[PDB]
Amino acid sequence: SITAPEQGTPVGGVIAEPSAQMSAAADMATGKSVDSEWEAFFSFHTSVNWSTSETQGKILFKQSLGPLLNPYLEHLAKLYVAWSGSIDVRFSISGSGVFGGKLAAIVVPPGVDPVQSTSMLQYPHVLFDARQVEPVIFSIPDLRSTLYHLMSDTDTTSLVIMVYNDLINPYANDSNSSGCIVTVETKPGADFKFHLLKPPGSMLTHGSVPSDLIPKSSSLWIGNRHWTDITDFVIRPFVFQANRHFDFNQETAGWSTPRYRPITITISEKNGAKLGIGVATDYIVPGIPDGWPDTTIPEKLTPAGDYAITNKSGNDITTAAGYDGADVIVNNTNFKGMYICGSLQRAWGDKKISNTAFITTATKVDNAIEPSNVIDMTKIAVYQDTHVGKEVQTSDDTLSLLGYTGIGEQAIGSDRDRVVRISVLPETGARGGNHPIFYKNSIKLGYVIRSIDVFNSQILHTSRQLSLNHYLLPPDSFAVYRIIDSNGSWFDIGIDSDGFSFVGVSSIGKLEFPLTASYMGIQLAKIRLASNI
Amino acid sequence: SITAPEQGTPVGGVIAEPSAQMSAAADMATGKSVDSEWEAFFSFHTSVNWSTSETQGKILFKQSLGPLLNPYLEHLAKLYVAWSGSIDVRFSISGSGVFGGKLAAIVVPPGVDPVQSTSMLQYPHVLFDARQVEPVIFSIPDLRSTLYHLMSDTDTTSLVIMVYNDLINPYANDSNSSGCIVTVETKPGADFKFHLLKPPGSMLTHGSVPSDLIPKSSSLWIGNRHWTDITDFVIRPFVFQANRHFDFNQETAGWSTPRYRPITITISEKNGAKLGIGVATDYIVPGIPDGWPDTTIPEKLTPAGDYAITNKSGNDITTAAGYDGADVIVNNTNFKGMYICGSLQRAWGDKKISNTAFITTATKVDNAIEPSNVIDMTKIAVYQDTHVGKEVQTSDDTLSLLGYTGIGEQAIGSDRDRVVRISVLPETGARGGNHPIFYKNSIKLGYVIRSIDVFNSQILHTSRQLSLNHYLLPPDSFAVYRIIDSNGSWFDIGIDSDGFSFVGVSSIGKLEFPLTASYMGIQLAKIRLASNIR
Amino acid sequence: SITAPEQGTPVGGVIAEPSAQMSAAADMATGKSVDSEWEAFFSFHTSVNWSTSETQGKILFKQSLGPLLNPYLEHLAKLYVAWSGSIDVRFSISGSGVFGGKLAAIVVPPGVDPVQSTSMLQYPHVLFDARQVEPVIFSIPDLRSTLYHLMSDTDTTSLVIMVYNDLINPYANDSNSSGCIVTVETKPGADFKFHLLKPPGSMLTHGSVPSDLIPKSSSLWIGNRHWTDITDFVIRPFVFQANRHFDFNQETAGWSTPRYRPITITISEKNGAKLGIGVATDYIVPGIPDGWPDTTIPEKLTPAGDYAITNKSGNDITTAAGYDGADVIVNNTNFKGMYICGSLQRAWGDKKISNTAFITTATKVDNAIEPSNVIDMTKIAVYQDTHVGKEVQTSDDTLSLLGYTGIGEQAIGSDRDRVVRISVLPETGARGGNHPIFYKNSIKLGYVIRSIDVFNSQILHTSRQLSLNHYLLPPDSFAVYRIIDSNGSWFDIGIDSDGFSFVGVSSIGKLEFPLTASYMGIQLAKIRLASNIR
Ligand SMILES: [K+]
Ligand SMILES: [K+]
Ligand SMILES: [K+]
Repeated sequence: SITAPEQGTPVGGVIAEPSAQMSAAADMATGKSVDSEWEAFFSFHTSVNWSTSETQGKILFKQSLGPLLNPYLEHLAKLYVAWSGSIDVRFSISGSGVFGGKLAAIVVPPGVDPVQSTSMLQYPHVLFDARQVEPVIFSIPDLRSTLYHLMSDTDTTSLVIMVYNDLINPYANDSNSSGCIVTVETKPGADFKFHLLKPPGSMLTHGSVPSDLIPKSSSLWIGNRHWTDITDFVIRPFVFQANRHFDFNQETAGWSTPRYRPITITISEKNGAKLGIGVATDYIVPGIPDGWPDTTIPEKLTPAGDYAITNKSGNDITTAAGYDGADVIVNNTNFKGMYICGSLQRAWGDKKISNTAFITTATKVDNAIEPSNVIDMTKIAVYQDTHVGKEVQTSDDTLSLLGYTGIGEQAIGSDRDRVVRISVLPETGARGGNHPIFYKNSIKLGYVIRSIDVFNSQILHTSRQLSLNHYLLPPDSFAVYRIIDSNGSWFDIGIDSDGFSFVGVSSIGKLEFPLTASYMGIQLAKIRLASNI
Repeated sequence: SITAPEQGTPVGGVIAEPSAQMSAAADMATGKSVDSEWEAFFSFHTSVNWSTSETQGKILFKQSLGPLLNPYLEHLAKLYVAWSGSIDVRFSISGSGVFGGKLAAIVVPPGVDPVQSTSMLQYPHVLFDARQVEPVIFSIPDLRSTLYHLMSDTDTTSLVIMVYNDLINPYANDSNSSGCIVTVETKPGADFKFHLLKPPGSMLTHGSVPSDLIPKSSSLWIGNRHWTDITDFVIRPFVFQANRHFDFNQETAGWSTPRYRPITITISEKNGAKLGIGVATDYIVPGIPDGWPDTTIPEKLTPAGDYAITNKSGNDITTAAGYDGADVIVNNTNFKGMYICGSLQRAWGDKKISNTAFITTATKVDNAIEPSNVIDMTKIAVYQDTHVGKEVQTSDDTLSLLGYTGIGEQAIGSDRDRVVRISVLPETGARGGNHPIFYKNSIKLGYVIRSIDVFNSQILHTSRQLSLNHYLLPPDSFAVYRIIDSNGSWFDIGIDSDGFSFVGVSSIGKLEFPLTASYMGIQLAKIRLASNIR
Repeated sequence: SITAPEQGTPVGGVIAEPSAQMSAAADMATGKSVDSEWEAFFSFHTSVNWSTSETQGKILFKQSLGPLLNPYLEHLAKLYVAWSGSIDVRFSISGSGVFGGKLAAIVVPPGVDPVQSTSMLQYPHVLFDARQVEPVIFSIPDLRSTLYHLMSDTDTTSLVIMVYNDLINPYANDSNSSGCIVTVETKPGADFKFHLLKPPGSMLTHGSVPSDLIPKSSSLWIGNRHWTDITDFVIRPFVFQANRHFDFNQETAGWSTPRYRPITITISEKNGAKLGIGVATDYIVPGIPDGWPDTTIPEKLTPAGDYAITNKSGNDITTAAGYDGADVIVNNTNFKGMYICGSLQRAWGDKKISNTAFITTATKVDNAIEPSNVIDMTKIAVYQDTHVGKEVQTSDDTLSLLGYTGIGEQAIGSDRDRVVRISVLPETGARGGNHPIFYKNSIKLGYVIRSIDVFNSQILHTSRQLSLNHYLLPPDSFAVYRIIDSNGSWFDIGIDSDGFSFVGVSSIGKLEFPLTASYMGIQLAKIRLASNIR
C-alpha cells in the first residue's frame, strides 16, 4: 500500500524495449560532453564601458558571486533553492592601439564593501592593459562561513573592475567620448553544484533576487500613472506616489491594480445636476474604482462652460498655435484640472447620445467642488450632462481616460497637496547623496493639440513584478541596475524597499532613447551610484 | 588553590550513607527501566480530517522541524541555547477497507514554503492508501547550513501531507460527505541532541519562537483599547491603532503601557470653568498621560448640558423599546464622544463632592473643544466641574475609564480621522490575499443600558509580550495561530512584524467562543491562511 | 491490529536521510561530551555569613532533601510524579589563616525539626575549621519509610550547619566585628532518580510544595484589600480579614474573588432618596457583590452634606500646613467611612450626568445608616443621588473603588468591630513566639492630597494561588520565605494553613524595598522564624 517515488510494477513498452545501441548512436551523431555542456565554455554575461572621464581608482563593475553570473545557472537555479562553488571569469577590452590606460580586477572577499581608492590595489589583482588583446582568466572562489548558500544570498565573494590607470587618447580633447567596451564572460567552476531541489510552484522563504523589475529595453517602459511610453527622467528632492506604487512587501498605499482599463461607475442625480458622485463597481478597496486618477483639482470651481485660455496678463486668447511662445497661462476655465474620459452614459429613457466626463476627486458641496487631498467614496466627482430632469436617473457610465484639462500647469506629480492618497502618501528624499527620480511621460490636453508631462514613481513592469513576486532586499540597500543609451552614457538606478528609484547624478541630460538595463547587484543606499554623463 | 566543578573531599552522610537496595526498591515499585522515556515512544501532536470534499493538491498537515513538535523537548529546550537533529513523525489512518484514496507525503527542504498545488507532487513523494493498516514514520532530516541550530531558528526541513487522490466511498452519494481522520504523533529521533546548556538568568540574545503571543484560551483575551473580553472578530480592509499597539521591535507609536490602571492628572482651571486642560503626572511620553484614550470627538461643540437622542424625526428616546426599535440616532447631546471617568477630584478647600468627567484629545478656545487627532501636552481635555470660582485651584484628579457617551456612533476605531496618534499611525491592508482583523470588545454607554462595539488591533497579552520579550520575524512572514471553536470549525490567524493580525477568508461568521489557539508555525504572508468554516 | 508506542513501518526522509557526520559536527562545534550535564557539576544554592557576633549553637544553614535544591532538577520534576535518592551539598569557606573557629555539620534525620541549641551537638557531627582549604561535600541520604517520594513530600532528611566554636580574629577588638561567608552548592547525587513520568494535562492529586506563594520581587506585591503596591510590614498581636483571604483548603469566609474589577449593581430608590440599598448582579455568594469592600462606618449618621475637618479645637483645615501640622482630626463630615466609587449611573430617562457614590455595609432607616459589620443582601448601602423623583427608577450602576472618606481615622483593618464578615472572621495570634503581620498599602482620601494606610492579610498573588492550586501544609507548620532587602538585612515570613503570615521578631524597622523573597522550606511554627536586621 506504500509506494516510493521510484517504485511500481514495470511492464515495459509492449511493442518494443529501449535499446542502448540507439542511445549510443545518438551520442556519436551529435558529439558529447559529460551531461552539462555549459560547464565547458565561457558565456557572455555583461559588458561595461570605460571612458577617459573615469579617473584612477573608480569602480566600473561590482557583481557578487552567484548563479546569476551565467545564464545557464540562472536557468537551473529555478529548480533549486541552494548552491555552492566557484565561477571562472574571462574578461577583455575591445580597445584600440592608440588608447592607453590600464584596468584591474579584484576579487574582494565576503563582507567587505569596496571604496573608490587605489588602496584596494594593495591586494592581489589582475592587471589588464587596454593594449592587451588576448583575454585573461581567473576564478572567483566560494568563501563561505556556511555549508551552502541560498539564491537570495548576496554576501558572497565578489568581483570589481577598478581603474588602475586612467584611459588616454590624445585626439578627442573636445568630445571626450572614447570607448573601450569591457566584456565579462563566465563559466562554472568544477566545484560548482546546486543543492536542494525545490518543489515547483513553492515559494522561497528568503525570497528571490530583484533582477527583473525593469525590462532590458525602453520600448517596454510605461508609467504607473499614465499608460504612455517613458521618454526621459526627472530628478527631484522628493518623490511620492500611492496609486499603483508597490513596495517589496506586495503592499500599495493606493487603490488600483497595475493595469489600465475602463472605469465603471453608477451615478444617481436629480433636478438637473451635471455634477454627480459615482460609486464603484470594480475595485480592490471598497468605495474607489480600480484605476481612478490620483490627482486633485487646484482650487474650488463651478464647472458650467467651455475652455478659456490666455497669455501673460494680456487677455489674449491662444486660439491659434501661438499657444507656444507664451510661457504663462491663466486657464480661466470653470473646469481647470480634471481628467477627460470618454463615457458611455447608458440609462433608461435618456434617448440622447453620451457626453464626455471630466472626472476628478473632490467634495461636492453644491454645483461647486472643493479640492479633496484625500480620496473616499464620498469624493468621487464626475461632471457630465447625463440629461437629468426632476426624477432620479441612475445611469451606468463606463469611463475610459483619454486626456487632461490642466493646461499651462506643471507636470502631474509636481505639486503634492494635489496628489491623492488614502491616508499616508509614500515619499522619499535623498538617501546618502543619491537623489530620487520620477519617470516622465506625456498625456494629451483637451483643447490644444499639445501634450503635458506626467510624473511617475515606477515603471509598470516594476509594479506588476512587485505586486506578484516575492523579493528580498534589506531596507538599507538598493537593487541596483545600469542604464546604457545608444551612446556611451550610462548611470545606475537603485530601487529601494519602498519601490522608489534613485540616481547618483543631479542631472542626467538628454540621452539617445533606445535604452537598456542590466542587473548589477545589491548595493548599500549610502554609497553614491555610478554614472558617466 | 584551584577546585574543579566536581571537586572536594567527601565525608558523606554521618548517620547513614546512600543505599542501592532502596533505590532499587523504587525501581521495583515503579516501572523505571530507562531514563529519558520520551525518546522511546511517540507522543500525540495533532489530527486532521480527510474528507471526500477535499480535492487533490490540498495540504492537510504542515510542520517544520524543531523541538516544539514534542512537548518533552519543548520543556528541556528552555535549558539549552541550541539543538540539532531529526524528529520522527508517525502517522495513523484507519480506513474502512471499502474506501479508496491515496495520500501523499513530501519532506520539502529548508528555504521553501509550500503551496496547495499539484506542482508540489512534481517532486519526490511517498504515498499511502486509506487501506493502510500500520502507521508510517517519516523521519524529518535536519538539513542545515549551520553546524547547530538555535531555538529562534525556523528555516528548517518540513513535512507536508497532501491529497494525492480524493477519498472515495462507493456507497456515498454526491451530496453526502464522509471522511477518515489522520492522526499525527512525534518522537525525538535518534540523532536529536540539544546543545550549549545555558546558565539560568541569561538573556538569550535572539529570544525564542513567537509561540506565546495569543493565549491558549479565550477567557484570557482582552483588547488593547478597552479592558473587556473579546467576543468576535471583525474583518476590514484597513486596520490601525497606535496607543497600546506594539511591534516586534519593542517600539510603539503610542503613549501608554500594556496595562489598564487609573489616570492621575492635575488641572488648574482659573475662573468659573467647567472645562480645562490637564497635565500628565504619570507618563512614558512627556506630556501625555499613560492610559489616555485614543479617540477624538466628531465635531466642535460646547459641553454645557444634559443627554439627548432622537429617532431620526425628533422623537426622543427614553425606553428600550425606542432605542432598540430605532434605526438610527441623531444624538444632539452636547458632550458626545467622550469617556465618563469617575474622577475622585480632590483639592484644598473643595468640600463639595466630586463630579464625573468627560475626556478626549481636543483643543480649547475659551468655552469649547475642536476635534484634534494629534495628541500633545495641550490636547488633554477634561469637563468635570471642579468647583472653581474666580481663583486658581490646581486640583488633583484620578480617572478610571468606565463608558463612552457617543451613543449611536459606529464602533470605536472605525474612523482614522477620529483615532489619535502622535505622529505616525501604524496601518496595514491585505497582505497576500489575507485580510486584516480587528478584535472586538464592547464598552459601556452613558445612560442607555446597552453598549457599543470597540475595535482592537491586538489582544493585550500580545502587546504585553511584545513590549518585554524579543522575537525574530522578517517583514514577509507571519506567526500563525490556529483557532479552533467548540464544534471544530477552525481558522488561522497570522500576526505581523508590525503587530497586526490577519485571516485568510472574507468572513468568519459566528462561532462558539469557548475556543482556543495553538501555534502552528511561521508562515510566509503571500500564502492564504488556511481555514475550515462550517 | 495492535501497535506498540514505538511501532510502525519506517520509510525515512525521501530526499535525504539523517547523517552522523553532521551530528558529530555539532559536537565538534559545541562541547557536547555527555548528556545531563547538571549531574556532573555543583550548582550554586546560597551563601551565609559567619561573623564573630554569632555565638555557638546558632544555625546558619538548614535545608531538607529534595529537588528544589538544584534548579535543573526543579525543572525536570514538573514531568514526574515521584523521586528518590540523595543530593550532594558542597560547602566552600575561605578563611584568613590567622582566624580560628570550627563549624559543625549535622544531617538530622526525617521526622525532626532542628533548634538553635548545643543539644543538637549531642549527636553525630562533622567539623571543619575556618582554615579549611578544600570544599566538603556532605551527601544527604534519602531515608524514607516509603519506597518512593512524591513531589509534595517534605519530611525528608535535612542538613544543618551550625556554629560549634565562635569565629576568632586576634587583631579585632571586642567592638569591631568581622566575618567569613560560607558558600553552598548542590549536585543531583548518584542515586537520585525521578520516577513515574506524568502525562501532560494531569492534576497531580496532592499538588506540589508551597514554593510559589510570594513572588520573588516586590514590584508584584499588591494587597488583598486594596489594589496598590505594598510598602512596609506591620506587626500586630492579632490579624484578621475575610473578603479575599484564602486558606490552603481553597475555601474562604469572604464574598469576592482574588481580582479587582468594577462593581456592577442595580438600585431602585423610590422617592426623593439620595441613599438606598443595592442588589448584587455579579456574585459568588448570593446577595453580596464581588468586590464589595470589607469595612463599615464608625457611627450612625445621615449622609446629607459636604466635607469637614478640624484641628482638635474647631480650627478647620483647608491647606497642607494645617493637615500635616495637626496632631489629630475630628472629621465632622456626614459621610465619614465610605468609598467614593465613580458611578457611571445609567438609567432610562435620567439625562443628568452621574454623581459619585459612597458605599459601606450598613442598615438603613428612612434617612440614615447604622454600622452593621455582618454583610447580607440588605447591607449594601449607596449614596449617589440617582436623580429620583417620586417614582421607582431602577438604575444600573458600575462602581470602581478610588478612595476613602474616613480622614483622620487609623489604618483600615485595625478594628475588628468595623471589619466585615459573613459569619466567621478568620483570625490568628502569636503562634510560637512568632508575631503575625499585616501587609501595608495606602489608599486615596477624599479632598486632602494625602493618603491613609491600609492593612492586608495576604498579598493578592498569595490569595490567587490558594484559590486555584492545592497544597499540603498541616496546621502546625509554616511555608517559609526568606526576605532579603538591598543592603542584605533579611528575615523569614511564614505562611499559615489558615493563610496568615508571621514573622519572628517584634519589629522589622525600615528597609530598602526593591527586595525579594525566596522559598526556604517548610518549618514548624514553634521555632522562631530567623532574621538578621541591621
Ligand atoms: K444615453
Ligand atoms: K472635592
Ligand atoms: K444618568
